[PDB]
Amino acid sequence: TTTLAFKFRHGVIVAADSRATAGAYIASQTVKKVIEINPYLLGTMAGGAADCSFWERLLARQCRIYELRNKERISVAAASKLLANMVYQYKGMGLSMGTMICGWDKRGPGLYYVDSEGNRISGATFSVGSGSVYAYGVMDRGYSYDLEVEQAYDLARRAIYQATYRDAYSGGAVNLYHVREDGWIRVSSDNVADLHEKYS
Amino acid sequence: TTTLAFKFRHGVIVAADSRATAGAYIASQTVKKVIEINPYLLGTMAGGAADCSFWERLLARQCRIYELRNKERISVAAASKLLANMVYQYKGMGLSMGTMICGWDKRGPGLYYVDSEGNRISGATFSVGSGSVYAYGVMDRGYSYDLEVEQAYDLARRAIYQATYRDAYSGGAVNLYHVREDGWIRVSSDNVADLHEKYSG
Amino acid sequence: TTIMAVQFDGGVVLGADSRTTTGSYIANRVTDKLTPIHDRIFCCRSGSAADTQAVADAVTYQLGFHSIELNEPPLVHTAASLFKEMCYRYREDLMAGIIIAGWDPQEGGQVYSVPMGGMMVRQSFAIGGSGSSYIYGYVDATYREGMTKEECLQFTANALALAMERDGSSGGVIRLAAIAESGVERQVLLGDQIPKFAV
Amino acid sequence: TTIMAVQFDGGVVLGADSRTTTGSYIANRVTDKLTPIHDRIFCCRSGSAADTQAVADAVTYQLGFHSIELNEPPLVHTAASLFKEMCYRYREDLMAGIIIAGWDPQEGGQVYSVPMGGMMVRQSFAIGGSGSSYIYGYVDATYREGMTKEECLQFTANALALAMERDGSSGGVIRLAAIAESGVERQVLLGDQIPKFAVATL
Amino acid sequence: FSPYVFNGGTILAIAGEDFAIVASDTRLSEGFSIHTRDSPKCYKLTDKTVIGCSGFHGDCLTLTKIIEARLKMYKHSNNKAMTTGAIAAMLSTILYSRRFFPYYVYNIIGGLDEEGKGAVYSFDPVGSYQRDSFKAGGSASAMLQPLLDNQVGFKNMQNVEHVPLSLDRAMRLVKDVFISAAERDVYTGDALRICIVTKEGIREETVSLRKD
Amino acid sequence: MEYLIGIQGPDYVLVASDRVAASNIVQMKDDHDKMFKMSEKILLLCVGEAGDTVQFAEYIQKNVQLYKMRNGYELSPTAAANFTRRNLADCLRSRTPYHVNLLLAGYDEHEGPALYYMDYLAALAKAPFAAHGYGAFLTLSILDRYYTPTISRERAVELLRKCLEELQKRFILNLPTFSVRIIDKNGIHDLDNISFP
Amino acid sequence: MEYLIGIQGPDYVLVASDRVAASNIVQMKDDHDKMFKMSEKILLLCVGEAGDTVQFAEYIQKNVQLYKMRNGYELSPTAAANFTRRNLADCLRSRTPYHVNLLLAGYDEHEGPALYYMDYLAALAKAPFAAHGYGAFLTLSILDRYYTPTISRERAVELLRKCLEELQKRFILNLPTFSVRIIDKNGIHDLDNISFPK
Amino acid sequence: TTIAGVVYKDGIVLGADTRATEGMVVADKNCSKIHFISPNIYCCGAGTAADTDMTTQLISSNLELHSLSTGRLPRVVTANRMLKQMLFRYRGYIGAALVLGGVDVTGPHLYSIYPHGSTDKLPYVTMGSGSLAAMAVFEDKFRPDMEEEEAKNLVSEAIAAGIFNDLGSGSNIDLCVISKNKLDFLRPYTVPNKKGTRLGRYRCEKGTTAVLTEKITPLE
Amino acid sequence: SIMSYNGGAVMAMKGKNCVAIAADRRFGIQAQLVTTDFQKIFPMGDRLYIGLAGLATDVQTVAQRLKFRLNLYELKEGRQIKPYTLMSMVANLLYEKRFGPYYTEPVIAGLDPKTFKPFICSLDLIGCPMVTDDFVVSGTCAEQMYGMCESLWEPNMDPDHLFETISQAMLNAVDRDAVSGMGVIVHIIEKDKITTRTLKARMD
Amino acid sequence: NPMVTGTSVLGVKFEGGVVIAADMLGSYGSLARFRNISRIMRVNNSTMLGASGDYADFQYLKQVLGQMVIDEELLGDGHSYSPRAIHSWLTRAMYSRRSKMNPLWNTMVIGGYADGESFLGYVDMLGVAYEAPSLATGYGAYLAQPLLREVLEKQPVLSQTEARDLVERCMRVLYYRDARSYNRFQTATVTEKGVEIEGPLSTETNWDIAHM
Repeated sequence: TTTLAFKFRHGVIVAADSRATAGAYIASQTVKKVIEINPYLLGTMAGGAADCSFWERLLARQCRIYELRNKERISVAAASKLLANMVYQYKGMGLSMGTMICGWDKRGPGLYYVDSEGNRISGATFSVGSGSVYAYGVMDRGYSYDLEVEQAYDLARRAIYQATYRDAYSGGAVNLYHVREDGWIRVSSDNVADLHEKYS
Repeated sequence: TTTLAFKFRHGVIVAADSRATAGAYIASQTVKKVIEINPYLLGTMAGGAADCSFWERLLARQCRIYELRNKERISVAAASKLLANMVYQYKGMGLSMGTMICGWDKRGPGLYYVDSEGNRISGATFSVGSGSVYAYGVMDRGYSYDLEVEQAYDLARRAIYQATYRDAYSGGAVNLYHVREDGWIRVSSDNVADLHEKYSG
Repeated sequence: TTIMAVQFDGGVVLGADSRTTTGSYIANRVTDKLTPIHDRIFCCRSGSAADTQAVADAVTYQLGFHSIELNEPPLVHTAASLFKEMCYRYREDLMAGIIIAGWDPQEGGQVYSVPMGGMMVRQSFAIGGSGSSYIYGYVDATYREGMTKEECLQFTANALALAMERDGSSGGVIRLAAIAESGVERQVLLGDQIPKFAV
Repeated sequence: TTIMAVQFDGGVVLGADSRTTTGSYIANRVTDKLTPIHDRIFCCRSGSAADTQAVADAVTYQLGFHSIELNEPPLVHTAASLFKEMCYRYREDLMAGIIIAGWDPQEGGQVYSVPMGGMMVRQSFAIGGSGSSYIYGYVDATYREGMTKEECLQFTANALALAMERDGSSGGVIRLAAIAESGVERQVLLGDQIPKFAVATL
Repeated sequence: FSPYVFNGGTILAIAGEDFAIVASDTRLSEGFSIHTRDSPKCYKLTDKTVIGCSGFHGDCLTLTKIIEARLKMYKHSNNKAMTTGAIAAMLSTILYSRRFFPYYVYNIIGGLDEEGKGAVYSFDPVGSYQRDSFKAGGSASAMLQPLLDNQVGFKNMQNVEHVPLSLDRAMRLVKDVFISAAERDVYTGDALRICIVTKEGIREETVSLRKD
Repeated sequence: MEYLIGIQGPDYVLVASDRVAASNIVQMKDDHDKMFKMSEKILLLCVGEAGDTVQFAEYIQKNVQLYKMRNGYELSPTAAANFTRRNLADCLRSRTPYHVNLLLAGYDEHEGPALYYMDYLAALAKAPFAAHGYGAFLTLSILDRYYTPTISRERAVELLRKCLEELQKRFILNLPTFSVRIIDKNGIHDLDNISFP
Repeated sequence: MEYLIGIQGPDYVLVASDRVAASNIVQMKDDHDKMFKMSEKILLLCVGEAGDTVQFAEYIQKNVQLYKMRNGYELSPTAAANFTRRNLADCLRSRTPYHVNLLLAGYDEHEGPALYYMDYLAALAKAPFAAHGYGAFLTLSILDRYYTPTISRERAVELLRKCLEELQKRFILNLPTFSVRIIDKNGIHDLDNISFPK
Repeated sequence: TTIAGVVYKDGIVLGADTRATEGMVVADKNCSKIHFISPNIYCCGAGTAADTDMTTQLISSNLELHSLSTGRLPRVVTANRMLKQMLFRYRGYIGAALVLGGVDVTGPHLYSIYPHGSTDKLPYVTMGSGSLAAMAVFEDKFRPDMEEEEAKNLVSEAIAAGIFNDLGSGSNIDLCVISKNKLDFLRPYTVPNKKGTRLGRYRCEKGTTAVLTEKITPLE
Repeated sequence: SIMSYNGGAVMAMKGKNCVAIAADRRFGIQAQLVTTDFQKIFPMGDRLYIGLAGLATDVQTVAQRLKFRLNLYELKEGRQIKPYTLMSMVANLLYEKRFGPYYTEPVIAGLDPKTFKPFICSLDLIGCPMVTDDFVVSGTCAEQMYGMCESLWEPNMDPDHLFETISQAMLNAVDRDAVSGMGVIVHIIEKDKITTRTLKARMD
Repeated sequence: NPMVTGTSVLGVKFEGGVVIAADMLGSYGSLARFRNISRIMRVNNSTMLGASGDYADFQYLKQVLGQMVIDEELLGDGHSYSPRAIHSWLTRAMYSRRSKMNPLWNTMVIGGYADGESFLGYVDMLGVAYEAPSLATGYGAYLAQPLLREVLEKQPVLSQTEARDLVERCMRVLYYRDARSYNRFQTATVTEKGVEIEGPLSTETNWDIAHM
């Protein structure tokens, strides 16, 4: 798995791969790793899929309950706080989870990283999975805050491609999302074999 | 245990403590950890005393045979290489060793560090034992190639005392040595119960 | 430990040894392994003494409580079933062998052989303990239908003597009991009275 | 396994069963556990079969080679001591539990035991195997000094049978061999020839 | 002790424009022996949805009973039958319920979409599902999945036409694939059962294989 | 890894820590903050395991702020420290034990400044200076060499810089920038972070 | 762990390594050197356990110099690499196994430059660029992104520095100082160390 | 995996299966098991499938040497002794279960050997995973002093009952008969099961696989 | 395990008068690519080839020793070697190190230089050759190969159809294993010419 | 842990009714301790049961089932329990007690004669259940089932005498080749006339191969 996310002037961008393995046998190659929690939030899958789906569904339900009760969209900080305080009651059982919560609240964009151990932290560039190490190198050398939209897309795509080239437990297709002040949008879903020729 | 060593303009300085335990019981408090291999070289004890003594007495034997055969005194690098190669045969059997070879040759002063694993490296500042981390910090603030002998003596004393004040397996007396171009000499065997008064203690 | 029980026309006979070990050191050598449960119902203890004593005390309590309400003497199958339940519920007892002998007015002399675990069986003769293995064949060669009291007694004595000479965890005196309608007859064999063989 | 050996005035008698086992499955139900070593000396195997076969073969070779020189019938103590040494020098690699029996012109019939350790004892009768524990009390209450041949034969047969009912690792056919001065006589018992004891029923 | 077993029993499923197919072997094994040769692993829930399971048998049986008990509950409390997506979403939760003492079954569901199309759902013993077009879970997954992706996805084939699938073609393909995957796997054989879901209803077939 | 240090003066207190987070090969962040403000003149520096630090610190913070808004005044540091110690030793012998170390630098109007110490076993010592982490080995001695009870402010800052240089010279882990704060009779003050290019 | 990196080009070779020797909490030395010169146009870079490295390297250097002194010419990098692999695989199944990782940059007048790669199991691949250590995770992708076969000499150093700063941002270990060397048709050269202040 | 051997009036009959599995995936469907030891001796062998081949080759070589030196037909006792000793010398680290059998100047002879050095001289024996059902068939339908065309049917049935009932064995059936004037080696004797017919094709066209490079080398 | 520390896969098929042998191309350490031009197929004389899969060290060592022996063989007696003798040689070489063996699984494919008919063999860790008439495989992704080949391989095939089917099988197989792939190579042997080809695959 | 046990059990289904057979031995390891115990029960006028494994748990189940039958037969509602219901109840009990790590070491065989058709079941300790025309447990799964299958393939309908003969034939091979066995067994039949169990029997043997 390789999932990355970063924020800049015109909001946040998320990217992920589409492979799943069971040992050394490729089960499927068309997985959805960018979860659509709500029309204003987004998630991410890494580790166990059942967990990273169940708990995020519960989170979405709680967000909707809050919106109904208080008549105001919830914030990213409180959402990540909820998600962290939910799985902390299952410390030392076998749960594996690594997640990114992204959004835009009254004080601007927001990106938080969460995991099953308990460390919840903000930031501006994040990447997790078995191929995060290869993607950090490409994301750093190329990152900038005063960037355009037509370029961050290519940046994330190239990072994911170069991560799949070396890592064996990651490959398949590349999914990319972009969040804005209004809501998020699905911009593209490419294939690695169709990108290899685009480059050399 | 606690040993330190550092070289500068006026030669090399060596120092150690005088304690020996077996678990939590202090067996000895008058040990001599600066092995006098010869009137030209020096050693240091850390880890297992039996090994650090046997494998350096053998080294003395070999250096003497070398001097007899070749009519030329041996160097420091050759000594360290001999010791390392003779000790590498016993890798993974239970040997514990940490030592410093100090001396003077045609290439100037000389300080080398050796252990049983196999690593052999030169340097300009070394400390070994369960209290070397407390000594590094104070030797690093005060070290300078352009030092005077008295200030270097005081620095070594101070480092050893401060290391002793924190490490439980380190203490007793402070025996300071000094090596020059025409051999070495013993300097002092101060007691910690008396330095605590001279210093701010 | 060597326990044994045989059944004859009217009633039954029980026999046991008199040793208790704590490794290779004999902590007792006059022990009593024939525990009464009622007037004419007896149990034989094998295994850990703690568990056996506890279970036997509880069973005596239950029986005596349930024999004053009905105002009728109890049976042997009832006691055997109480033991079976109590030993199947807590299979961590390691109480192990109990052999249960008695006399009821409906049937006659009855013998039950509740082993390790919670199973129950009725047999004409039963044996148990570590030293029983060495006396199987002998019994299989000597049992015959139509025995009397003296014959059962001497047969039990001979079998026990033979088991005690070969096993190290059994020895001492031989305690015997004979049960029937008229009453209970207890006795012991020690020294020259014990049947001796040649070597 | 269950092997038994008895001694009378002018010779000896042997007895064994006919089962082999590798767990709860029977690989053979006729195996022969009486292995001759010389013209008038036998053996009785127990435990592992490979080790017993090897030891017996080597002893037979050594004893034949030692007898062809002296020009004299060997003795039983000789073979027993050879077995003793062979099983004591490898007591950490073997499981044999062997018995020896035979005849010789100096002393009459002789019996010896050799358990896994490497000992050597002679005795008026001997038994071995897993199913022996179940008969340690029957041979004691029936033995008597002054026994003839047929008496020993039927005694061994009965003991074997009684051991082959309660043990699961033994059973089948009962093989017997009688040794004396004139010569050897073998015999096999099966079916209605084996004894039977009525089962107890309430 | 060990509270699990291995019985085998590969499963296969396929979806089409207006039909769905679910195929299974027919045999039960334990170690190196054979218990029986008539034990299908395909079951019918409603008039437009079937399901197959493989792995530990007791769990399969009790899970089928559970699903059948809950469909009626839904029908009673809402006065309407349950769809396919709903059954998948319920199965995810039923499975995740035992996250620390899981089942050991690899489920697959086939049926008709809401309007008229064909739908397939592949699951895992923990409850992670995703909609797919063709799946061959089970013991012989590695033997069939690499094949269904060439003759049905047309991978690594250049200058090839799409020529969408049909009914008889898919049936014959399934037959040939299972006839070939019996001479190499030892847990699979002795018969083959097919259940087909169409606009009309649910139909069944039966074929015979070699007896080892 | 981790590093906390505290120094006490005659009329002030000076605390410092590192600001770094990592997952076994990589540092995710470089602007962390290991400090917590329990009140106007109390500071808790916690460190240790992953998800226990924030839980414990926020529990303590909530309870202290509640005491304040309930009674009418604040809580003295010598009291907050014992409260922390009691709660931690209690939760140590339960199903959810916390594995953390902490300092509780503070200031008071009656007794003056204060500096404390804990070792994840609920010890609660007290010293004129203290430190945590592996780095404590290479910077404690220095204090004992150059520290005086009547140490002024800038001299304490210089001693701190000295210890940090020693860390960056002999320590293997990077730890390039630190966060430092001071406490005085008027309150809390934040100083320019000690950074090394 | 340590760090070695190697790059090949059209008519040269570039190599770089770290200068740090530490014992489990403290860096005892900051002027180390992990390069062993086997010939006039051959280098060896060894990494791993404590004493096996030096022993193995000295053995190979002795035998190569012996070949040179005995025959009259030198060994080409291919022969030296296969010799190293053979000896290492032979010692793997013996009473004295060596745990080391290696690079064998070299140059020859017949077949041109060469940059090899060897694990502690004696596999002997061949690659245009390569790296060792944990830092190779945050470094290889950058090379894949920016490397091109007809690269120049100074652009190699630029890219090296590029992939070195990434280590002083994510890598937990300090690694402040590095050594760098180059090989071409004239022989080994030594360039300024790539140091970063602190 | 389903060996079997039997003795009859005037010789010996011997049979086995023809399948091999590397784990749980059928690697072969026609493998030979009845090996030749001497012109009148044949040895069928289960086990680790290499320890049993090397042993057989070695014993055959040594027996050929003995025959050439002596000047007459070998025997079975010699092979039994050789195998016994060579297997006992290794303390069981050689998995070489066999059902060696043959005929010599004396009557027929049938032995069974185990990896430790134990042997038997039974009249009918089995071996391998699937030996129990075959032994059951034997115990039920065996008689003494039988003829050829009865023993052949017996062995065939005994093998089929182990084929259709064990997951580790199934294929064509072999056979071998040894008398004083005959050495029938029937391979195959019968085929119980076969592959099913295909109901379609896959369109193996030409020119539908991409390529990046090509090379040609002409020969003479 | 230790065999799966590197990855790889090879296969062999028969034809009318021709034969084919294919292998993958990749070298990595348990999750990480290092290079893409690794060699697993080696010539053992004109019209005879052998492929290996497993621990790289051992394939290299086995190939070197095998050439060391084969050259001397051909030099003493002047004639090219036949496949059966090569199979037996390799089996002996493997069984020599029964304790402390080589972790490899060879596959041999070639012709007979007297009557140009095919031959293929598949050994194992130690031995037990499998002389078949349809096909053989060796590697970590063996189930995929056994499932793709069985469906294909009509009993008689010409060079073109043979190349096609073996290529399709190998491609659709290694695309289901993670520790093997990143390229493919194929060799076809006939009476008077040899063909070598590479394929267009997914480098992911 | 199991202490006293029993060996295999057989099962065959003929034209009208069903037959079962089982030995009499409560072995304790390698010792034949008890030799006149029955391992078969009569549940109803149309159902029976045989068990193999620990004897105490078999007794427990006997008690439970007897009390359940007595409880259902008191109402007098014209209803009754059928063999399939017994089968399913046993399956559920074993699965339940296994899911709590306190199982029952036992494998059971059920047989009965419903309205016009016979029934023959199987239950393991983990809950694995199924049906089949004839089956056996324990070591008998290797020595007995082959013969039964080879005879049912050529004619899958048999008369009562032709089934009893085959049973008496297969209970003779286990004595020859099973160690934990004895030469005493019971044979029971279920038909329309009800259940009927016979006395202890014996198997003629031949040892002619001992003289060669």
